Amino acid sequence: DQLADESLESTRRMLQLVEESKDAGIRTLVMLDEQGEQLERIEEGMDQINKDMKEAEKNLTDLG
Amino acid sequence: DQLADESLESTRRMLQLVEESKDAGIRTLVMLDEQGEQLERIEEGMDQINKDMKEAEKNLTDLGK
Amino acid sequence: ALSEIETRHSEIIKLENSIRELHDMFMDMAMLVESQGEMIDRIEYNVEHAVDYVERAVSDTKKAVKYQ
Amino acid sequence: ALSEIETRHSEIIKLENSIRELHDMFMDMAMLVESQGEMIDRIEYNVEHAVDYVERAVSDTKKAVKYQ
Amino acid sequence: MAGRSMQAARCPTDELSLSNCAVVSEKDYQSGQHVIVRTSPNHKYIFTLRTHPSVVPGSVAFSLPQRKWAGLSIGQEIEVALYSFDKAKQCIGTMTIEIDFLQKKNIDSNPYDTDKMAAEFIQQFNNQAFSVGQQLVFSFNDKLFGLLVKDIEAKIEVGLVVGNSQVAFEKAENSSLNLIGKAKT
Amino acid sequence: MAGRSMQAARCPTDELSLSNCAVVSEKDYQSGQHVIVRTSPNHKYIFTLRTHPSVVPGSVAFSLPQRKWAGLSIGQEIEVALYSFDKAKQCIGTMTIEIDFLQKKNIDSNPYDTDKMAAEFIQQFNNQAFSVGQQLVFSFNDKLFGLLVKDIEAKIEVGLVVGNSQVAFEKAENSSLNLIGKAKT
Amino acid sequence: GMDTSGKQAEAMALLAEAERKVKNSQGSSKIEEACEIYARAANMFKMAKNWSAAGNAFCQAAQLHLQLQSKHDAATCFVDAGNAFKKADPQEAINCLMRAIEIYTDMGRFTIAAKHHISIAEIYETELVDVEKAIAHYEQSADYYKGEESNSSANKCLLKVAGYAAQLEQYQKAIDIYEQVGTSAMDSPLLKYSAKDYFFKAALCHFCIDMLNAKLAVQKYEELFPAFSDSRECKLMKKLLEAHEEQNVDSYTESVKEYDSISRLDQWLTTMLLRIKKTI
Amino acid sequence: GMDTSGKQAEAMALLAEAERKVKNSQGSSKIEEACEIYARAANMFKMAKNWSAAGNAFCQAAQLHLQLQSKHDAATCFVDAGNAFKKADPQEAINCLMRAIEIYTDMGRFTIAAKHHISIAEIYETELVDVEKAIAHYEQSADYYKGEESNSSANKCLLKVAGYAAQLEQYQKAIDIYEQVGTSAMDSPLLKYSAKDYFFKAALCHFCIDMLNAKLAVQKYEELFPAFSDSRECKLMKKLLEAHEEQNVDSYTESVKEYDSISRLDQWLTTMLLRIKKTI
Amino acid sequence: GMDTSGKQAEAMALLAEAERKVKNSGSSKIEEACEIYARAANMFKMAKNWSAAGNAFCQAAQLHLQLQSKHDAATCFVDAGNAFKKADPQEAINCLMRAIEIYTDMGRFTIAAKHHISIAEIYETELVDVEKAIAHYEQSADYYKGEESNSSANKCLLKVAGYAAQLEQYQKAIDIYEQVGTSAMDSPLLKYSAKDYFFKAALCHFCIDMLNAKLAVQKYEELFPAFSDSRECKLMKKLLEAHEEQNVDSYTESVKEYDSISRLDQWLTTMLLRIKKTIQG
Amino acid sequence: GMDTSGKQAEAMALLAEAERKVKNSQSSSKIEEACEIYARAANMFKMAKNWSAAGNAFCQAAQLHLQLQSKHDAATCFVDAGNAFKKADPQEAINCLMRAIEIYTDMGRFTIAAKHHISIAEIYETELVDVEKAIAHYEQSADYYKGEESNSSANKCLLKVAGYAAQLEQYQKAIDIYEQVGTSAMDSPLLKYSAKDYFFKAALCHFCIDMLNAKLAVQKYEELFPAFSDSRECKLMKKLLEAHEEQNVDSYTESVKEYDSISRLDQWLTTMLLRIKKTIQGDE
Repeated sequence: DQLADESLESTRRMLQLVEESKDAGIRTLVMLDEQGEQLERIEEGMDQINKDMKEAEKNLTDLG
Repeated sequence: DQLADESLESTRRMLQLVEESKDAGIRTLVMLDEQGEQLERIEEGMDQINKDMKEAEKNLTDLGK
Repeated sequence: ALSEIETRHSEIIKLENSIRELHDMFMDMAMLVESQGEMIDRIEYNVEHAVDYVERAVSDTKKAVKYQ
Repeated sequence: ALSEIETRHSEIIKLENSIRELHDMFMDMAMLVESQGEMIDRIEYNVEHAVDYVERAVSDTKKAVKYQ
Repeated sequence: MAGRSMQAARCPTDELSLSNCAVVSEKDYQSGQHVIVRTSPNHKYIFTLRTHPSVVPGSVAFSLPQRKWAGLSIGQEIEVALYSFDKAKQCIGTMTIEIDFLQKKNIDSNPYDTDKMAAEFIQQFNNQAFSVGQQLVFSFNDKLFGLLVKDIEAKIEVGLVVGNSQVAFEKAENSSLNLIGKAKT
Repeated sequence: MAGRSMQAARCPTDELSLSNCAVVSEKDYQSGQHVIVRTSPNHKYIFTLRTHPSVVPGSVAFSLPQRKWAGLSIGQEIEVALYSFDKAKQCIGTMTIEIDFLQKKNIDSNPYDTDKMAAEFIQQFNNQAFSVGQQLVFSFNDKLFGLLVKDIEAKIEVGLVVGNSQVAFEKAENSSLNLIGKAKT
Repeated sequence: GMDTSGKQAEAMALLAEAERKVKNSQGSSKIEEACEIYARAANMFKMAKNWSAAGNAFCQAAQLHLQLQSKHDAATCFVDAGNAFKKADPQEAINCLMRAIEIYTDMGRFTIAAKHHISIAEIYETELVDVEKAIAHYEQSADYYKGEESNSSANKCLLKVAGYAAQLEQYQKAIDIYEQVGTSAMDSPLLKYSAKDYFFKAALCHFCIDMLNAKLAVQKYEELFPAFSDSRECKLMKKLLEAHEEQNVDSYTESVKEYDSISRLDQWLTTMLLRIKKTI
Repeated sequence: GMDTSGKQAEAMALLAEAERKVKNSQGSSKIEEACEIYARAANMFKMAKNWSAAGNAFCQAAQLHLQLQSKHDAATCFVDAGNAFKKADPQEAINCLMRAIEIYTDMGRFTIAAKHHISIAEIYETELVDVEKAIAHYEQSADYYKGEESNSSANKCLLKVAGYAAQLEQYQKAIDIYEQVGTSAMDSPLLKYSAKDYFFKAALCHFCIDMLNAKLAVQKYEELFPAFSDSRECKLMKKLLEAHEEQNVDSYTESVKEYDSISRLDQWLTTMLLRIKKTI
Repeated sequence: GMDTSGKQAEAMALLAEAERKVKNSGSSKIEEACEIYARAANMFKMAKNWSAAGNAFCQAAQLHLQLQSKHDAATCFVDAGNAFKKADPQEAINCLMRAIEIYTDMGRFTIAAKHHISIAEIYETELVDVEKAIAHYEQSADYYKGEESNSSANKCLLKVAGYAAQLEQYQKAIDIYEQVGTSAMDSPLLKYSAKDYFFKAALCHFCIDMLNAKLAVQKYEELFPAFSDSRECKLMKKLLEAHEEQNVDSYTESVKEYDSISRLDQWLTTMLLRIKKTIQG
Repeated sequence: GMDTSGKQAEAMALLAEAERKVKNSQSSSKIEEACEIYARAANMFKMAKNWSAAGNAFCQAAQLHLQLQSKHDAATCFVDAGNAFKKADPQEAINCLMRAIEIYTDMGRFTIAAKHHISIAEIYETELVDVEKAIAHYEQSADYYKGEESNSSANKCLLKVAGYAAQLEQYQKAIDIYEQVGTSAMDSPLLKYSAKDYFFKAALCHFCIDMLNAKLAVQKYEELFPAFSDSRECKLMKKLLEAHEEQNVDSYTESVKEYDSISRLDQWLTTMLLRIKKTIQGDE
């Protein structure tokens, strides 16, 4: 009855809260994907850097 | 009357689901904290190496010329 | 009332409390993710600078020294 | 009567579906975060290796050309 | 008359708060003068000044009703300039004022002499400016009343009340006040 | 025979599956022999072999009851060793068999002559090895029933059936069997 | 004053020394030293919060590096000058960033050009209140990103382009972009839950052309994959269509208000719904 | 303005003059200058949206650079050529990427050969509609990754391999891989929650071979992992087993629909359930 | 394993060798001496002593300073500060300040910002000087804002605002809270959080006088509509109504009811008690 | 080709060539070529699936690098050799990792030593089940991390060592560790929500010693941290404490059974509750 009215209002609040949580979750997922791509690019650059540096040491040490 | 019992069952299942979600959230938070620390540790390395390379390059150049 | 009312109220309140805690958790998580995104962005540039510097330096110095 | 009755039976299934969707989202998020963690570890190792070799080589050339 | 930058403050003491006026420092003005206060291009209000021995120079103090009517915030900057009132064309002969209890604590159905109260109005509020829509507090036999200016008769927007003006009261909607006197209609 | 490794296969035909005799390849053994199939170190079950055309040598085919009793899955590794009965102590005089409906669809209240079925049992698997705890199917007139060996009287775990086995049957666990005759208790 | 006055004095001193050395040289070491002190003077300006002089010094150093046979340093100085100028006068920031973008793309690096184009577009939209050039810059950045198979960045830029274009009454382009993004994101198991949104927006645009297009497009989308038939948004779409079919605007207003109550609406959706309501 | 007329003209001019310079060489500086011009021309062509020319230029530069003792640069040019060719004709992309992989593994860098194998597998599956070579490439990449204790990526590759193998009626492989991954994930703080799903998949495969095997496998996994005894999948498996035990297709379909309502089945699950129901 | 005795003995041996090497003073001698100083400092840090490590690092930094090198001096100074972190706060403050002074000369602003935040944490966790903490946070916020790193320049501002609200400087806290709320309102991602800041602003207003709170709440509802349908605005309206008739039972009832569903941290309870005591009278 | 036989034969021939080349050299410039050929042989073996020979070749290369005046390369070769040997011979893996740790910590870098210590402890626990050495290595790693101002890693290591210490009936050691982390988690915006859990575990350890120590500890946590009062764990602890006081084993069993029914428990919680049960049953 009227207490069931309190309960209906409670269910309404629950529904609104869960919808907001869902939106937040979706946005976090998208953000993580973009960060993953950036991480991939950084890793790919690093290796090149490492090798290019070791070549220089070798050639100039052979020179000296 | 007996269809209300169903309400009870639904409520219990919902409560279990909510508990599982909360635990997952805790674990995600801790992992994010650790990753943040690692990123901080990497920035400094990058800075230092950049500086060192630049300085040495200038040194060589001037020395030669 | 009895079991009906008591379960109704208690379960509803507990559910609401748990939902609020989840809300707070996610807000803090999102802020942390943003800050980390900006740190990654700053690392990328300092990696590109170093790549160009090393490449150019090695090339030029090798040419000069071999010519000498 | 049956107005408020069918209401709960339809205010419950919506919550069930939403909760299950949240569950799936979080599982995928956790997997992704773990993979990124391992990638970051590899990047850190490579960075430290490169910086230490750079320091060794720079000091070596410096002393070698100081003694000439 | 030229205007200066003044700051809103809190009215000192209760008695000056029940004595409707803007409170100013004794170094600048006296009592009975008229000024216009501008807080923005589109809303400006006319008040009469009174000096007090506690007002800090560079500020003007207002009571709760004046702040609630003019929409003023403590510490906000406003401009005040002296204003000169005509007496031949804006003199108020009679006005309509809606009255009600100010304090909900003790509503009563006893009869109230609307005539005697009106006379006391002249005793306390003579030589003060009133505008339509202005709200105020009235002390009558230790009782607080809220008044709202409904109409003014010489129609004028602002005028100076003279000693022989007559005031008429009319109970506000949804009130149990039983008014009985000449000040009715 | 010696315990070599075999693999469980599917029964080739329904008739041989209902025969209650493990189908084997004609190249490996001869009908009538017994083998105490060894699965786990603490799991060995006695089965009687019968040959049938087809089937690849090196595997043994079992019906659903056998697989559900010994817990075997198609493709699993099993050990096959031959067994010799001790006619002085293993010979089965009587056996106790629990009987119940196999298919809930065919439940009926018609009377069941407990004696008339018993002889058919002898007619079917006379001289065939039976072990305590074995589950099987029973083909009464247009009736598929589930049977479970509970007890054996000459007590032994395994024995060789003969033609003097007066198996008294008794329904159990909410069974709706309408049992008549003297072959009960 | 304190730091401000002394920093200004040292900046002016360094500028005077730079002018002296350049007029003295009019060798190579002289130009290098002049550029170095120019950079130091700019950095010292930035301490006292005087951005105009910082930008001027940075651009002067960029020109000095340009006349000498070096490029990457010129690009770095130009981009820093633009960033400094991002405070006072956006036009000079745009010019400097354009020069930097040209230099970067010459060498074959296409990742950084996207970042600089995005920054230019943000300036254009936020300060000069002009949207055509924002559209052009965003499209260029999206093309560059998609060139290297970085799909997510391309999707973000294209979504922004589509939103702005739809606001400006050019619908067909927005419909195409929304279709592409929605269909592409559907397959991936991660982004599967957001696709239902994009299709919805596409439908709205169709409904701005004519009802029949909206009905056919809704049918086609529901066929393309069935999850979109969830009551949530398809119910709203069907109710709106039916209300518009029988010339009943009160039902339309009631339905929109009911949907609004449970979840607040964004400016974009409110504008589109108002246009649809009016035409009725 | 970015018209391709002048871009193409410049690219062709650079290519022609590079061919001239290399041709005159019947000491090695000619090769270096020619290779640099080729790279610039390739970048120019890539700006011009003509990808085939970019691939040809990159591959020629790769060959000329490999002619010298330097090899670390041939790898890079080849991978770039593959990226370029990934648009028009995938077949050449496979050849170039494989020629790259070969060099990298020869050098001792294994982590950066698995990535290229994954890329080749994606090309094969998406455009050439062939799955055997996709399985082979995924298996090789998983082996390389597991060599370097990068367990997560190895698990992802093995999951894809198992999915396709089950698709091709090679059940045993799929079941072995699924049970391995499930057991491994069971002992982790984070992945624990997903660990149920894999087991469910395995059970389905056990069903295709024979029902009793599925019953015994469900019992085994329930005993090994008690939390599996309450999830929805175990209950659904119990109901389907009981329905399939008595030639009752009606209750089978009813349970399938009931489980479908709450959550939508994927293509994989629906095809497998259809096979099971076609059995009886 | 070896115990602090042997490690300290070896550190003292290295220190004596470095001292004698510098005594007979050339570039080789000084470089070798600084190398020994670094090795000795590392050994001390292995020994779990924390003061001799700081002294060694500081001496090495001074040697690198006297020689024409800077970056190395900065690195040694920051390492010495990290070492002193536990030995003696004031020496750590001095060393970090000198490191920041060296860093900011060449344009490396972000590093200076980080070191400022670290000095601030020191001043606020062990020392009781909040004013210096506010100054340091302001400097760091300015440095970050100078590089468009808005996402990392909004934490320092919030901490400054909180500490200024504790100190009773309410205008500064109100300004910062509004500004941050308005900035975060537009961004779609951070929108969900904005609701907090506005609420936290209104309370500050309410400390001065009730009417200001009424007008401010109206302004924020007009500026931003979602605020009007949260729970904080409900509580604000309820309190502003309750405290207009000197009825403290309603005040405490509303506060307790709000507290039941969600607990309140120290800052909020302190503010609510201040408001009740000051105004409800 | 994929053929393993040809790859292994080529690796063996190349390794023998390198061996004879170095033996001829022994009869500096050539030692470099010897190192490079050794590394190539090791990589070929690794791709040949013969992990043992790969580890051996890496060890030989490290030894060659040591005699020459280079260290970092020796450390890298040692760690690679350990990773290779990990699958076949754990003891040699531990030896190589220990040598690399010594070199690294001698050079000055610390965090890397912490990572290698964590790896050594992991292998100790998973293969040779020697818990005490695992505890020692975890404590050393935590010490290094805390010395380098990194808090989260130190907390993780401390939690692991505390768990094992409680497993080994050394209760006092575990309790302090938990309390420390709890206080830290109390003073954080994010971790705040998990902070109850740690406290809960600490309480159980007290209950193993005496029930009155447990009650006093519960009161201390209650007054120190009020949010702990609402949570389930506090109610469960109070009810169990009452049941233990009254000696009615049945109430204890029923309450624990209900709490388990609502949610499952890890092996740690179940074994601890069983120990407490066994203690109380003797009272009745």
